Amino acid sequence: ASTNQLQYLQKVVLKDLWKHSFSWPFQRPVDAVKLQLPDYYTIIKNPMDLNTIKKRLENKYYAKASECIEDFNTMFSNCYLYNKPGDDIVLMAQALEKLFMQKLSQ
Amino acid sequence: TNQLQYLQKVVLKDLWKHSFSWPFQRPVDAVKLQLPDYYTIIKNPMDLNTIKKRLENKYYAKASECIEDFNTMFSNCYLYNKPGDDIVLMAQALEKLFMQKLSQMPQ
Repeated sequence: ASTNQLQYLQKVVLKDLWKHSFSWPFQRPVDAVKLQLPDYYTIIKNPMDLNTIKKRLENKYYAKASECIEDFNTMFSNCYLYNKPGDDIVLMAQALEKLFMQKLSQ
Repeated sequence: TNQLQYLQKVVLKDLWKHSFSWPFQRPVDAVKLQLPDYYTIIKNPMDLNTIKKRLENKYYAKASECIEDFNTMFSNCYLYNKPGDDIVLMAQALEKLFMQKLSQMPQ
């Protein structure tokens, strides 16, 4: 049905994004204090990192993989909204977004 | 004369659009990246935007001056960093290209 797609995202995509050289600013929750950003959690109403995907797949929380992609994009869009064009964090995102989009197989 | 156009329209054009070229296009902010003693080690920092402006502003008198500015950039990175640091596998993969696109240069 629509659930063969859903473990593709777990066993292929998420695990291919995790071992990417750029995925470490997005692995865990943004530590707003140690990064001198005292607004990230007042600005971002939907904080999303990679470890939280991992667990909603482990937890089988996503019904219909549509719901799951939405969060992958939320993680890149969270980035683009907060930051600005050119920032190094943004070009790291624009290249993860690129590999993620390349995994349009099943 | 002739060659300086080539470095604009071929070498720099192709290097700029590579997947790895972006950490070399603008000055490194070692304050933020937390790189100790960066601009103390690197006497002469180099970015690709500077090679862009120098070719647009026609400051180079000879392609030699330009080619060294490229190598200054690569070598600058090899000095500060380890071999095997991801930034260096990037830098190396570029010089491999830089050298290919140079072996097809006119006279």
